Amino acid sequence: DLSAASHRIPLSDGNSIPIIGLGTYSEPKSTPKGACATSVKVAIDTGYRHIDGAYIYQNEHEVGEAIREKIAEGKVRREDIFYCGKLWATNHVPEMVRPTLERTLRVLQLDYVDLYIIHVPMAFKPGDEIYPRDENGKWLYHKSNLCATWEAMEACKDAGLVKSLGVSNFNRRQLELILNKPGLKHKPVSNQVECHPYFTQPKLLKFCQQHDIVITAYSPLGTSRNPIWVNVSSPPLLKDALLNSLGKRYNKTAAQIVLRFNIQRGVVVIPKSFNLERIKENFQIFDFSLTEEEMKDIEALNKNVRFVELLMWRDHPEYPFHDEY
Ligand SMILES: NC(=O)c1ccc[n+]([C@@H]2O[C@H](COP(=O)([O-])OP(=O)(O)OC[C@H]3O[C@@H](n4cnc5c(N)ncnc54)[C@H](OP(=O)(O)O)[C@@H]3O)[C@@H](O)[C@H]2O)c1
Ligand SMILES: C[C@]12CCC(=O)C[C@H]1CC[C@@H]1[C@@H]2CC[C@]2(C)[C@@H](O)CC[C@@H]12
Ligand SMILES: [Cl-]
Repeated sequence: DLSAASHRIPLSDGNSIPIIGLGTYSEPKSTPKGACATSVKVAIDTGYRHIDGAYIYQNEHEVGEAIREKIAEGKVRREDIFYCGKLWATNHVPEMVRPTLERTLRVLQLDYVDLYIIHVPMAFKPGDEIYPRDENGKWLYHKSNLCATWEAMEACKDAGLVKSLGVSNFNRRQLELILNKPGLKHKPVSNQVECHPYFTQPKLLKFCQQHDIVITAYSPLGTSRNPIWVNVSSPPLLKDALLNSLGKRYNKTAAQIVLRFNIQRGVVVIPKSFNLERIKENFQIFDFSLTEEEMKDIEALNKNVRFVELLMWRDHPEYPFHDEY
């Protein structure tokens, strides 16, 4: 059972993961310096013990600053904090995996990360640009070799630089490539994908559960709805009539309802907020439960439409979203 003080759930490698974490992606341009550090500190003060981040979010040094400050003052021990980092598309070449993880460790100034995941199954041209596009606009797709990339990840765990290994934005067959790998040492313990009531991931969740893989729900609140990259065709998730009606019943916000929905069914949620009140609000989800009837009803909101389509990359051979799941 889950509580504010104790809400870690088992991973297949004997480790465990806090079922709620703080997401840390924020638009580099429109975000004040220090905002991420401040939020991570508030989150830890609030009770979060899981932070989701990525070097390419450009604020990993702020995440590290915050975690180390809280450890230094004795708010938490290192082992009490769960940090997930991500290997980006430009860094899939096996020889680059360990140096890329080591960079993140040096940025955080920590000895290990709790979880390290392949960010997308698509490889891009290695280089100083995380989004490689030629003069004419065309994205530069390096050939993907997921099993080889995974082998390089496994070696990182063998070296003790990371406790658990996972993936993100992987479809069922991409998960199969790895699960069926000849001589596999460490299976993925987690797949981080878009998940929330408008895109509930019914099949992928069942598939993962059968293979003892935990789903981490990114954009669990339906995203910030930034037009530049979000599919704003769907109505804003938080304005949903049913989610709002249930909020009233429990004296909770729509956001609190949607978070409770996913964690109640064993899905890890990583809502992002850099706002003091909302950081606290998102954590207050252990003092009520939804009925099965309500869960069913929230499930039924599924639109099978993604806020996060990444269409500009739909031409890459490993684009994950062509398949049904
Ligand atoms: N693996 C991947 O490919 C991938 C992709 C996307 C995201 N992620 C991860 O998942 C994290 C969360 O997903 P996300 O950032 O895209 O979107 P999200 O967590 O679903 O929602 C973020 C938006 O909701 C607002 N918000 C937060 N709490 C709220 C509340 N209680 N009421 C109303 N609004 C609220 C935030 O604004 P404020 O900050 O002002 O509160 C922000 O604009 C990301 O930060 C990142 O760590 C991973
Ligand atoms: C979706 C997403 C995917 C990759 C990531 O980690 C961040 C996220 C939000 C920012 C997006 C990016 C894909 C590429 C862009 C759409 C860039 O072209 C401008 C903003 C970028
Ligand atoms: Cl990276």
